Amino acid sequence: MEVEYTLYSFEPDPETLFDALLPRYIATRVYAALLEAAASES
Amino acid sequence: LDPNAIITAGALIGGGLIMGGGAIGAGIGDGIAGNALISGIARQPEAQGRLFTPFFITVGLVEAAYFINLAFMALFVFATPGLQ
Repeated sequence: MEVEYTLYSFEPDPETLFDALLPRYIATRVYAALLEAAASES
Repeated sequence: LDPNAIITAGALIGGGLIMGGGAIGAGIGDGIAGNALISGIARQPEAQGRLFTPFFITVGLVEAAYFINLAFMALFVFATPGLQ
């Protein structure tokens, strides 16, 4: 993924949350692609 | 060996001890409460108004003791109990 350019309280730490969120972000984008492809197919 | 000399020596030692202890307590407590306040403000500027209410409470509990020390300390040196 390319990078495009109050303070939130991240727990346990920002890095662990980022690492957990990235795979779920990729899965979400895959799911969105699947939904949009199904709509295009219909 | 005058007795009042010993009286004054003991009173001054005790007063110095109380003043030092009160200084330690006040300094540490004020520093810790200030650390809490600074971190809280850093996380969210809006809270600056709110945090003073609890923060100022803590100082009141702390400084009181310190200002009590001085008071009781003033008792020993200026009017030493048991002095003749």
